[PDB]
Amino acid sequence: MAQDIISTIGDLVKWIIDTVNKFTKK
Repeated sequence: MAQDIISTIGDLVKWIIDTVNKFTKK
């Protein structure tokens, strides 16, 4: 799961931005 594990961390990095971006969606 080298790829997946490495993909998971970055996924979270992007997901974090997606969260902040959607945080001030209102």
